[PDB]
Amino acid sequence: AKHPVPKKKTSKARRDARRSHHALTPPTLVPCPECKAMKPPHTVCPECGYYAGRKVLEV
Amino acid sequence: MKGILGVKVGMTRIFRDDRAVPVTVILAGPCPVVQRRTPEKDGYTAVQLGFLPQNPKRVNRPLKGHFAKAGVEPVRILREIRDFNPEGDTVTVEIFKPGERVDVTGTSKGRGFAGVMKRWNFAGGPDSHGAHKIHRHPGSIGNRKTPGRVYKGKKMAGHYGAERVTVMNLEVVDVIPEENLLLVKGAVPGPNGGLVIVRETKKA
Amino acid sequence: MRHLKSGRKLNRHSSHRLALYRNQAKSLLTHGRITTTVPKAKELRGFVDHLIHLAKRGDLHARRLVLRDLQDVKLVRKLFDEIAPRYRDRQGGYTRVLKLAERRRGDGAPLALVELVE
Amino acid sequence: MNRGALIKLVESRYVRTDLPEFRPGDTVRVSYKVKEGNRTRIQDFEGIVIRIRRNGFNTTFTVRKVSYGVGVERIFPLHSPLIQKIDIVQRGRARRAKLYFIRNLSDREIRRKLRADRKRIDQDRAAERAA
Amino acid sequence: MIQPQTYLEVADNTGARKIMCIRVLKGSNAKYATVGDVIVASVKEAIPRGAVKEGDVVKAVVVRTKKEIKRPDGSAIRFDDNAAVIINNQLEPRGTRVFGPVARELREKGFMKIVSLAPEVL
RNA sequence: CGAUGUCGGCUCGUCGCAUCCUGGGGCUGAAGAAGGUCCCAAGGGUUGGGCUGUUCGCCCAUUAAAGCGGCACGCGAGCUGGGUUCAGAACGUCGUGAGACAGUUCGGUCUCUAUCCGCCACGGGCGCAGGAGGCUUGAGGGGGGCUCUUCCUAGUACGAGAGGACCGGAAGGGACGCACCUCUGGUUUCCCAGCUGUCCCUCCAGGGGCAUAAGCUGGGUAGCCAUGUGCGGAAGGGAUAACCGCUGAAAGCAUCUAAGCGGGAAGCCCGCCCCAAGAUGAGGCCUCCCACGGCAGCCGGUAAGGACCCGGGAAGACCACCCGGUGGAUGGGCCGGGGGUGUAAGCGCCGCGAGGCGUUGAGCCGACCGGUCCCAAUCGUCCGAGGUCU
RNA sequence: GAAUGCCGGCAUGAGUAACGAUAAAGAGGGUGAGAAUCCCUCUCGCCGUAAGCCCAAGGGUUCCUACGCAAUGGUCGUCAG
RNA sequence: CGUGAGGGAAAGGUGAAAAGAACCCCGGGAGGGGAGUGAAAUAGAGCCUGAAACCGUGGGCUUACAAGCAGUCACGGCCCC
Ligand SMILES: [Mg+2]
Ligand SMILES: [Mg+2]
Ligand SMILES: [Mg+2]
Ligand SMILES: [Mg+2]
Ligand SMILES: [Mg+2]
Ligand SMILES: [Mg+2]
Ligand SMILES: [Mg+2]
Ligand SMILES: [Mg+2]
Ligand SMILES: [Mg+2]
Ligand SMILES: [Mg+2]
Ligand SMILES: [Mg+2]
Ligand SMILES: [Mg+2]
Ligand SMILES: [Mg+2]
Ligand SMILES: [Mg+2]
Ligand SMILES: [Mg+2]
Ligand SMILES: [Mg+2]
Ligand SMILES: [Mg+2]
Ligand SMILES: [Mg+2]
Ligand SMILES: [Mg+2]
Ligand SMILES: [Mg+2]
Ligand SMILES: [Mg+2]
Ligand SMILES: [Mg+2]
Ligand SMILES: [Mg+2]
Ligand SMILES: [Mg+2]
Ligand SMILES: [Mg+2]
Ligand SMILES: [Mg+2]
Ligand SMILES: [Mg+2]
Ligand SMILES: [Mg+2]
Ligand SMILES: [Mg+2]
Ligand SMILES: [Mg+2]
Ligand SMILES: [Mg+2]
Ligand SMILES: [Mg+2]
Ligand SMILES: [Mg+2]
Ligand SMILES: [Mg+2]
Ligand SMILES: [Mg+2]
Ligand SMILES: [Mg+2]
Ligand SMILES: [Mg+2]
Ligand SMILES: [Mg+2]
Ligand SMILES: [Mg+2]
Ligand SMILES: [Mg+2]
Ligand SMILES: [Mg+2]
Ligand SMILES: [Mg+2]
Ligand SMILES: [Mg+2]
Ligand SMILES: [Mg+2]
Ligand SMILES: [Mg+2]
Ligand SMILES: [Mg+2]
Ligand SMILES: [Mg+2]
Ligand SMILES: [Mg+2]
Ligand SMILES: [Mg+2]
Ligand SMILES: [Mg+2]
Ligand SMILES: [Mg+2]
Ligand SMILES: [Mg+2]
Ligand SMILES: [Mg+2]
Ligand SMILES: [Mg+2]
Ligand SMILES: [Mg+2]
Ligand SMILES: [Mg+2]
Ligand SMILES: [Mg+2]
Ligand SMILES: [Mg+2]
Ligand SMILES: [Mg+2]
Ligand SMILES: [Mg+2]
Ligand SMILES: [Mg+2]
Ligand SMILES: [Mg+2]
Ligand SMILES: [Mg+2]
Ligand SMILES: [Mg+2]
Ligand SMILES: [Mg+2]
Ligand SMILES: [Mg+2]
Ligand SMILES: [Mg+2]
Ligand SMILES: [Mg+2]
Ligand SMILES: [Mg+2]
Ligand SMILES: [Mg+2]
Ligand SMILES: [Mg+2]
Ligand SMILES: [Mg+2]
Ligand SMILES: [Mg+2]
Ligand SMILES: [Mg+2]
Ligand SMILES: [Mg+2]
Ligand SMILES: [Mg+2]
Ligand SMILES: [Mg+2]
Ligand SMILES: [Mg+2]
Ligand SMILES: [Mg+2]
Ligand SMILES: [Mg+2]
Ligand SMILES: [Mg+2]
Ligand SMILES: [Mg+2]
Ligand SMILES: [Mg+2]
Ligand SMILES: [Mg+2]
Ligand SMILES: [Mg+2]
Ligand SMILES: [Mg+2]
Ligand SMILES: [Mg+2]
Ligand SMILES: [Mg+2]
Ligand SMILES: [Mg+2]
Ligand SMILES: [Mg+2]
Ligand SMILES: [Mg+2]
Ligand SMILES: [Mg+2]
Ligand SMILES: [Mg+2]
Ligand SMILES: [Mg+2]
Ligand SMILES: [Mg+2]
Ligand SMILES: [Mg+2]
Ligand SMILES: [Mg+2]
Ligand SMILES: [Mg+2]
Ligand SMILES: [Mg+2]
Ligand SMILES: [Mg+2]
Ligand SMILES: [Mg+2]
Ligand SMILES: [Mg+2]
Ligand SMILES: [Mg+2]
Ligand SMILES: [Mg+2]
Ligand SMILES: [Mg+2]
Ligand SMILES: [Mg+2]
Ligand SMILES: [Mg+2]
Ligand SMILES: [Mg+2]
Ligand SMILES: [Mg+2]
Ligand SMILES: [Mg+2]
Ligand SMILES: [Mg+2]
Ligand SMILES: [Mg+2]
Ligand SMILES: [Mg+2]
Ligand SMILES: [Mg+2]
Ligand SMILES: [Mg+2]
Ligand SMILES: [Mg+2]
Ligand SMILES: [Mg+2]
Ligand SMILES: [Mg+2]
Ligand SMILES: [Mg+2]
Ligand SMILES: [Mg+2]
Ligand SMILES: [Mg+2]
Ligand SMILES: [Mg+2]
Ligand SMILES: [Mg+2]
Ligand SMILES: [Mg+2]
Ligand SMILES: [Mg+2]
Ligand SMILES: [Mg+2]
Ligand SMILES: [Mg+2]
Ligand SMILES: [Mg+2]
Ligand SMILES: [Mg+2]
Ligand SMILES: [Mg+2]
Ligand SMILES: [Mg+2]
Ligand SMILES: [Mg+2]
Ligand SMILES: [Mg+2]
Ligand SMILES: [Mg+2]
Ligand SMILES: [Mg+2]
Ligand SMILES: [Mg+2]
Ligand SMILES: [Mg+2]
Ligand SMILES: [Mg+2]
Ligand SMILES: [Mg+2]
Ligand SMILES: [Mg+2]
Ligand SMILES: [Mg+2]
Ligand SMILES: [Mg+2]
Ligand SMILES: [Mg+2]
Ligand SMILES: [Mg+2]
Ligand SMILES: [Mg+2]
Ligand SMILES: [Mg+2]
Ligand SMILES: [Mg+2]
Ligand SMILES: [Mg+2]
Ligand SMILES: [Mg+2]
Ligand SMILES: [Mg+2]
Ligand SMILES: [Mg+2]
Ligand SMILES: [Mg+2]
Ligand SMILES: [Mg+2]
Ligand SMILES: [Mg+2]
Ligand SMILES: [Mg+2]
Ligand SMILES: [Mg+2]
Ligand SMILES: [Mg+2]
Ligand SMILES: [Mg+2]
Ligand SMILES: [Mg+2]
Ligand SMILES: [Mg+2]
Ligand SMILES: [Mg+2]
Ligand SMILES: [Mg+2]
Ligand SMILES: [Mg+2]
Ligand SMILES: [Mg+2]
Ligand SMILES: [Mg+2]
Ligand SMILES: [Mg+2]
Ligand SMILES: [Mg+2]
Ligand SMILES: [Mg+2]
Ligand SMILES: [Mg+2]
Ligand SMILES: [Mg+2]
Ligand SMILES: [Mg+2]
Ligand SMILES: [Mg+2]
Ligand SMILES: [Mg+2]
Ligand SMILES: [Mg+2]
Ligand SMILES: [Mg+2]
Ligand SMILES: [Mg+2]
Ligand SMILES: [Mg+2]
Ligand SMILES: [Mg+2]
Ligand SMILES: [Mg+2]
Ligand SMILES: [Mg+2]
Ligand SMILES: [Mg+2]
Ligand SMILES: [Mg+2]
Ligand SMILES: [Mg+2]
Ligand SMILES: [Mg+2]
Ligand SMILES: [Mg+2]
Ligand SMILES: [Mg+2]
Ligand SMILES: [Mg+2]
Ligand SMILES: [Mg+2]
Ligand SMILES: [Mg+2]
Ligand SMILES: [Mg+2]
Ligand SMILES: [Mg+2]
Ligand SMILES: [Mg+2]
Ligand SMILES: [Mg+2]
Ligand SMILES: [Mg+2]
Ligand SMILES: [Mg+2]
Ligand SMILES: [Mg+2]
Ligand SMILES: [Mg+2]
Ligand SMILES: [Mg+2]
Ligand SMILES: [Mg+2]
Ligand SMILES: [Mg+2]
Ligand SMILES: [Mg+2]
Ligand SMILES: [Mg+2]
Ligand SMILES: [Mg+2]
Ligand SMILES: [Mg+2]
Ligand SMILES: [Mg+2]
Ligand SMILES: [Mg+2]
Ligand SMILES: [Mg+2]
Ligand SMILES: [Mg+2]
Ligand SMILES: [Mg+2]
Ligand SMILES: [Mg+2]
Ligand SMILES: [Mg+2]
Ligand SMILES: [Mg+2]
Ligand SMILES: [Mg+2]
Ligand SMILES: [Mg+2]
Ligand SMILES: [Mg+2]
Ligand SMILES: [Mg+2]
Ligand SMILES: [Mg+2]
Ligand SMILES: [Mg+2]
Ligand SMILES: [Mg+2]
Ligand SMILES: [Mg+2]
Ligand SMILES: [Mg+2]
Ligand SMILES: [Mg+2]
Ligand SMILES: [Mg+2]
Ligand SMILES: [Mg+2]
Ligand SMILES: [Mg+2]
Ligand SMILES: [Mg+2]
Ligand SMILES: [Mg+2]
Ligand SMILES: [Mg+2]
Ligand SMILES: [Mg+2]
Ligand SMILES: [Zn+2]
Repeated sequence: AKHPVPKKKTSKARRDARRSHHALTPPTLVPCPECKAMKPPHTVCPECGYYAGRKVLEV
Repeated sequence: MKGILGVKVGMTRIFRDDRAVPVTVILAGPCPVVQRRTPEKDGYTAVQLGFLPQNPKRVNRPLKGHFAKAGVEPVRILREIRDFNPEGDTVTVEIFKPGERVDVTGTSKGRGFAGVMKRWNFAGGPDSHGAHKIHRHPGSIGNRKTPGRVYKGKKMAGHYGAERVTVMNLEVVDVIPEENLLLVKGAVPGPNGGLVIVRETKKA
Repeated sequence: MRHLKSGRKLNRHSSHRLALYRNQAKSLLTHGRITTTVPKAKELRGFVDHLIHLAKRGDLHARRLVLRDLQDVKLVRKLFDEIAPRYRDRQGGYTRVLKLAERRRGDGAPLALVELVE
Repeated sequence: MNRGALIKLVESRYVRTDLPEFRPGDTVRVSYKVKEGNRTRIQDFEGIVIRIRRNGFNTTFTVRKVSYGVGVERIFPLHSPLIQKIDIVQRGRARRAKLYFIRNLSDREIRRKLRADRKRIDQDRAAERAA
Repeated sequence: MIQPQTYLEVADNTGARKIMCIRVLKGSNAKYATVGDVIVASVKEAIPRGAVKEGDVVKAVVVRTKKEIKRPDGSAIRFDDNAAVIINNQLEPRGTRVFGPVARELREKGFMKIVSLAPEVL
């Protein structure tokens, strides 16, 4: 190869447009049926240690 | 222009007049007609066929209304056969007889992101004699200042397969109505379990 | 293409992947419950179930088979005498994976617990 | 649906049950229907089966023999309608399923490596006692 | 699967022992000869005072291949060597005898003399 | 000249036509067959090898043919680096000499990261005046387009004879393309077995690690594959090219033409296959929801639906797509079958022993075809119409 | 306003290449505001004419212990030259 | 920096006075929010003034059928005085 290089500085506009896909999507959360805390679905509740309506974990 | 929906079940060979003949087995029927397309109504002639029974619990309301209008049970797949208008309200493998030639359409196996050698049978490069990290590369893609661009349709690497392919003039070797089975000689696109369409061939 | 191929690679060559599964099995069978990454934990289930199932058969042959992976006679003694009998009427499913809510800090890795079923 | 059973079902019309059981290492005589001019005839191919390739209806086997100074191998579909009959002429005991290695052996070495399978020979003789 | 550079045993008594294919005579660009196909070859080894000698450019028909040949009945056949019989432009054998078995495909391709002279047709 | 890397090859093409072949013609010193010469024609095709850095060319074996040119003598941020064209060395030659020639000879550093356009693939957004779930029309694109042999017609027409047809009809090939994995043939990183050395568990027996990122060896399922299998080029219709006519004046004859009408190419349009309504000219059909509160606009809770999350998938870089989520067979286990391996361990018997025999086609056993709620897809959340104007 | 000017500051490339041998990891326990990365235990792998031990150069407190984690450490750090 | 001869930087400013922010609050700390000092605290020690490039938050106008040395001339729309 022969060391490709940018021909022009990227403008503020074009730089920021490339980033139009970069915003984070918020974590998806549901209430824990036991202790009402918000937590990711399909995970063991970190607040009370319940899953599937029973205690799984010391928390 | 008869046609039917089916699933590709697998391959074997049978023996016919002391010849081994390779076959693809297809489970084709039975297909209920759930809508007819007419010139006055739709501007063309075709029959919408249904196939594989579906759990009603998985069928939403607009689709359900569509089925009900036909007086038809919920089905997994809807597909049209162009220029076909069966007399019955149900299409089966019986529309085909052994010796007939058929066209088969399916979704080809997906190779995902494919190289220039797998996709287009490019020759790649040498594997010795100094060849430097280009063993599977396309080589040149152009000229120089004239035209200073690359042609549309240039053969390059990219996704290959999982696309509609039709194989034509396949011989119907056997049909086994009690099992809704079609035997077609040779190879049919896609994986076992794949959805296919079998149509009367357009070659004479 | 990976068409109909079974088994994870876990970015380990053949003998490391093997040693990984053996080691996790030892740890699972010892403590009855461990925390690992979700993909490792999913893969552990089948490997350990087979060993437990073999312990249920109980014969000399099974013991030597199991020993090939577990190596620890006392552990295998525990497998055969204590663990296997609680599964005598249970046909498969000797292990269970449940996903943990919080990721590992250093590398963001999602974790799971793997445990022997009651 | 059960795709395997459908295939087994299509295959069922062509499956054969009249051919004798044999293993790699056995010596076998295959009476094979053949077309020439202007007629068809039966031609015997006798040799060591060096391979049995199993896929149910689609299993095939390979028989090797020396013909006028030249090694010949034939591959037969185990369920071919062109096989009139198969005769077991000798039971050999191999210690592996594929006998490719005998391609490189003298006749003397082969005779050493595949000695008569006395267990299965006796079995043949115990049967073949007809009522 | 015979191609240019391939050596073949000669299964006749012309005096040639080994020949090297230099062309498969099957159209403008056939890649491979199989049984029943004709080749042009150079004679690479020959016994003294034979009908053909080393250096001669001859024609031959392939009668045996190490690559198995498939038949419509679903069977296949394969030999231990690649062998040819040297012929003239009438597809007639230039020798009086042919050695070893030959493939039955020869018959259908019109090499009757050779097929009948053979000790076995498989 | 604050650099536009120069031969040849390889790879990848694409274009021109002054056409090498295949298709269509006229003339012939065209009997036939085969040619010659010119006209139309660029759709497709245009082999492998020896020599030499070679381009070219000569030669060998074929072929329907082995076309010629353009694209920075196409293509080194694609590869090579044999030629040539830095430094070494030598020969011939020239020069008193240092050195010189392109004359020859051997050798001699070819730069991981692509910003923009372009190109191949794939998404995200918004639009297509209500919001939705499906099924579609095809404007417009792309792909493909080759060709040979034998046989019948008929050893006929033609010809003294050698030789040998048109037209029409069969069959079989080569190369190329798309798909496929039943067969044939590969691979199959741990599916099975055998083996050496060493260390270890536990002394024997039986095993484990390591010898590669498989220690070596013999095998090998699914998958992915070609060497293997199916299928394709068309047919057919339309309009034409050169060319051949019909009728026919101007010009009492003649003239394919000035009016009008036939015939006529592998070429052009369609037909086949694939994409395709961002076709903003945003198309069509079937079905679903509804006239909801407060203030062509705003906030709010909904509907039909959708997304999120999870189990996955011959789908796949992520994304997308497709299936499934306890109303459940989606993956994992387990069970049956297939499949591979090829007769486990233990015990008994024969042998001084290495071993052998029996139990035993045993044991082990990925993916393939199924069964089974044993394990896991718990529980949920958030979006989302109220339909502008003539 | 330009001198491939000088000094300094800050952009672009870009959340991109890379994070320095493919000897390799896994779990449990502890500590702590915080742990893939620190300590302990078990399992696994790698070196073993060394990747172990001793001496001479050279380096110059890097040694030991306690207390620390802003920076240094290619990540992290409760650890550490 | 260089074996060495030798080369050779950058770096000034709270306020009149330290009155240099007790104490409380979140935080492991850093940092901040109150209280408090001061004529002044965007004079708070990373301290006079505090330009420009460059980065961000909020608002007005505007933008997803469009061809561009980015401006200019005209008209119309919307917002503001
Ligand atoms: Mg390069
Ligand atoms: Mg380069
Ligand atoms: Mg580059
Ligand atoms: Mg390089
Ligand atoms: Mg670079
Ligand atoms: Mg540049
Ligand atoms: Mg800007
Ligand atoms: Mg901005
Ligand atoms: Mg950009
Ligand atoms: Mg708590
Ligand atoms: Mg049949
Ligand atoms: Mg389909
Ligand atoms: Mg794929
Ligand atoms: Mg490639
Ligand atoms: Mg390829
Ligand atoms: Mg391809
Ligand atoms: Mg190549
Ligand atoms: Mg090469
Ligand atoms: Mg290659
Ligand atoms: Mg190189
Ligand atoms: Mg290389
Ligand atoms: Mg390239
Ligand atoms: Mg260039
Ligand atoms: Mg241009
Ligand atoms: Mg795709
Ligand atoms: Mg399939
Ligand atoms: Mg791969
Ligand atoms: Mg699966
Ligand atoms: Mg996998
Ligand atoms: Mg594995
Ligand atoms: Mg995975
Ligand atoms: Mg791996
Ligand atoms: Mg990794
Ligand atoms: Mg590996
Ligand atoms: Mg290892
Ligand atoms: Mg290893
Ligand atoms: Mg398993
Ligand atoms: Mg879970
Ligand atoms: Mg999570
Ligand atoms: Mg951490
Ligand atoms: Mg099957
Ligand atoms: Mg059935
Ligand atoms: Mg015979
Ligand atoms: Mg023999
Ligand atoms: Mg018979
Ligand atoms: Mg011979
Ligand atoms: Mg000579
Ligand atoms: Mg210049
Ligand atoms: Mg410059
Ligand atoms: Mg310049
Ligand atoms: Mg330059
Ligand atoms: Mg330049
Ligand atoms: Mg060209
Ligand atoms: Mg012309
Ligand atoms: Mg022509
Ligand atoms: Mg012509
Ligand atoms: Mg003529
Ligand atoms: Mg003549
Ligand atoms: Mg002519
Ligand atoms: Mg002309
Ligand atoms: Mg052309
Ligand atoms: Mg062209
Ligand atoms: Mg051309
Ligand atoms: Mg050539
Ligand atoms: Mg040579
Ligand atoms: Mg050459
Ligand atoms: Mg040359
Ligand atoms: Mg040479
Ligand atoms: Mg020359
Ligand atoms: Mg010459
Ligand atoms: Mg010829
Ligand atoms: Mg000609
Ligand atoms: Mg040129
Ligand atoms: Mg020139
Ligand atoms: Mg020139
Ligand atoms: Mg050039
Ligand atoms: Mg050139
Ligand atoms: Mg070039
Ligand atoms: Mg280069
Ligand atoms: Mg070059
Ligand atoms: Mg270039
Ligand atoms: Mg360049
Ligand atoms: Mg380039
Ligand atoms: Mg360039
Ligand atoms: Mg080169
Ligand atoms: Mg050179
Ligand atoms: Mg040279
Ligand atoms: Mg030269
Ligand atoms: Mg030179
Ligand atoms: Mg040179
Ligand atoms: Mg020069
Ligand atoms: Mg030099
Ligand atoms: Mg010299
Ligand atoms: Mg001299
Ligand atoms: Mg001179
Ligand atoms: Mg001179
Ligand atoms: Mg002189
Ligand atoms: Mg002199
Ligand atoms: Mg000079
Ligand atoms: Mg010189
Ligand atoms: Mg010289
Ligand atoms: Mg050298
Ligand atoms: Mg030189
Ligand atoms: Mg290079
Ligand atoms: Mg560089
Ligand atoms: Mg980069
Ligand atoms: Mg770019
Ligand atoms: Mg540009
Ligand atoms: Mg889109
Ligand atoms: Mg989108
Ligand atoms: Mg169109
Ligand atoms: Mg368009
Ligand atoms: Mg005749
Ligand atoms: Mg006559
Ligand atoms: Mg004809
Ligand atoms: Mg053909
Ligand atoms: Mg298979
Ligand atoms: Mg296979
Ligand atoms: Mg097979
Ligand atoms: Mg095979
Ligand atoms: Mg194993
Ligand atoms: Mg060992
Ligand atoms: Mg010990
Ligand atoms: Mg010992
Ligand atoms: Mg031992
Ligand atoms: Mg070890
Ligand atoms: Mg190793
Ligand atoms: Mg091993
Ligand atoms: Mg093999
Ligand atoms: Mg192997
Ligand atoms: Mg396989
Ligand atoms: Mg092939
Ligand atoms: Mg064909
Ligand atoms: Mg006339
Ligand atoms: Mg006239
Ligand atoms: Mg006219
Ligand atoms: Mg006409
Ligand atoms: Mg006309
Ligand atoms: Mg006419
Ligand atoms: Mg016409
Ligand atoms: Mg054609
Ligand atoms: Mg479509
Ligand atoms: Mg639309
Ligand atoms: Mg559409
Ligand atoms: Mg338009
Ligand atoms: Mg629409
Ligand atoms: Mg329409
Ligand atoms: Mg809903
Ligand atoms: Mg996935
Ligand atoms: Mg869908
Ligand atoms: Mg769903
Ligand atoms: Mg749910
Ligand atoms: Mg539920
Ligand atoms: Mg399931
Ligand atoms: Mg299952
Ligand atoms: Mg199973
Ligand atoms: Mg089985
Ligand atoms: Mg079996
Ligand atoms: Mg035994
Ligand atoms: Mg035993
Ligand atoms: Mg004894
Ligand atoms: Mg005995
Ligand atoms: Mg099984
Ligand atoms: Mg059930
Ligand atoms: Mg359950
Ligand atoms: Mg919930
Ligand atoms: Mg100036
Ligand atoms: Mg500059
Ligand atoms: Mg500069
Ligand atoms: Mg510059
Ligand atoms: Mg400057
Ligand atoms: Mg300046
Ligand atoms: Mg400067
Ligand atoms: Mg600067
Ligand atoms: Mg900027
Ligand atoms: Mg920057
Ligand atoms: Mg990224
Ligand atoms: Mg980039
Ligand atoms: Mg990247
Ligand atoms: Mg990276
Ligand atoms: Mg590296
Ligand atoms: Mg590293
Ligand atoms: Mg690792
Ligand atoms: Mg820990
Ligand atoms: Mg802990
Ligand atoms: Mg840590
Ligand atoms: Mg930490
Ligand atoms: Mg430690
Ligand atoms: Mg070691
Ligand atoms: Mg040692
Ligand atoms: Mg000292
Ligand atoms: Mg120092
Ligand atoms: Mg000390
Ligand atoms: Mg110290
Ligand atoms: Mg220390
Ligand atoms: Mg400490
Ligand atoms: Mg620190
Ligand atoms: Mg730190
Ligand atoms: Mg810190
Ligand atoms: Mg401090
Ligand atoms: Mg640091
Ligand atoms: Mg750090
Ligand atoms: Mg570092
Ligand atoms: Mg601390
Ligand atoms: Mg340190
Ligand atoms: Mg110095
Ligand atoms: Mg110094
Ligand atoms: Mg100096
Ligand atoms: Mg002051
Ligand atoms: Mg002061
Ligand atoms: Mg003052
Ligand atoms: Mg605190
Ligand atoms: Mg606190
Ligand atoms: Mg503070
Ligand atoms: Mg604060
Ligand atoms: Mg404060
Ligand atoms: Mg105050
Ligand atoms: Mg004042
Ligand atoms: Mg003031
Ligand atoms: Mg101020
Ligand atoms: Mg101030
Ligand atoms: Mg002052
Ligand atoms: Mg200031
Ligand atoms: Mg400031
Ligand atoms: Mg703003
Ligand atoms: Mg437009
Ligand atoms: Mg607009
Ligand atoms: Mg303007
Ligand atoms: Mg105006
Ligand atoms: Zn909870």
